[PDB]
Amino acid sequence: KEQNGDVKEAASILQELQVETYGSMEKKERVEFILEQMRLCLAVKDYIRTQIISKKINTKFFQEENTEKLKLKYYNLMIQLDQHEGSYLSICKHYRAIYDTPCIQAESEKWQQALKSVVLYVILAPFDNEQSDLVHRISGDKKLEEIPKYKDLLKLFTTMELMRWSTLVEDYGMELRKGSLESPATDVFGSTEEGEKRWKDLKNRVVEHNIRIMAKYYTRITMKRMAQLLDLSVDESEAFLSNLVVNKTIFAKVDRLAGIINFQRPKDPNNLLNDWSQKLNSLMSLVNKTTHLIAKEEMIHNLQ
Amino acid sequence: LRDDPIISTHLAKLYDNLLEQNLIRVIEPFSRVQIEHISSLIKLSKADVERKLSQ
Repeated sequence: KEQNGDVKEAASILQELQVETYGSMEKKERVEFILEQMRLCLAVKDYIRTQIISKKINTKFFQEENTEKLKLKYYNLMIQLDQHEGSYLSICKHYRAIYDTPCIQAESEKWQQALKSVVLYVILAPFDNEQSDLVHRISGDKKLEEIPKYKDLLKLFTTMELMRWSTLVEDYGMELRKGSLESPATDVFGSTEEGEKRWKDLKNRVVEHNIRIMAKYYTRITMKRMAQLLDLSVDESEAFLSNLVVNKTIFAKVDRLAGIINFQRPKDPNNLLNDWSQKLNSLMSLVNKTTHLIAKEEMIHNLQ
Repeated sequence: LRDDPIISTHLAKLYDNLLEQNLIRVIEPFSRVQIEHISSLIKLSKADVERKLSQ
């Protein structure tokens, strides 16, 4: 039916597959017959069908008792469809499992695939929780420093300094130019719409990210002037605010006259904020004054 | 909607409901901001808006 040209039987085989995959336990046969799910799926391109069948796909698996050989390839061919149907975060549990791939096969071709896609899920990782722990998993690797993008990952790690992306332009350009490592950048950009969407959402993600970083700082960086230093319009900044409302910007202080924003200085309840601050400050001061004082009192005894 | 029954009150209740949703949506993150700028997106008069709000 593949070469026949009839896609009307896809619903049939994918319907019967659900019946054939239940009522018995098959380790070898199920894995070999599970490719039929994502086989005609490329022709069908149905969202709800994909919603039913990674759900019925990845439901139970751990490590062993599955051999076709070639497993890592199919694994790379699995959630890529969920990436095509999905957007970004869908690959978080996808590209994090590829660390065992260079162990099974030659590490020569892993530079253009594994080490290329290993930064993807850690870049697209949520800024809430996973960003904290997941960055320590990729760390410690000796091949990590070999990657020219190590400095970029270092800039995306913590304490990001404000810089122009125009310098990164030729970096990404030559990243497309050289075929030594992370070669399939053209394959990533193979789709005209997908590449632009991913790029724009990447720039949006980092331009949100640095704001989230400076959000903790009370230094009042005056984003009105920052927009002038970055040479950008305030309209797309208001769009970034439209992203901020679902990014939970709900706690802040703004002004009608000027454009100065305040992420701090609340109503300041006397029994909460200044109370807690005075608590920690005075207590720490007292105990610290208590320690090194008598510590020195013990130190001067060594002179006698 | 001229021959519409008494349920028109419920229709206006749903309209005011969605209106309340929008009002607690866009205004909430703004402590103090221009009214014309925030009404520029909804492109409607600030009269009925101010009336419902004050109400």
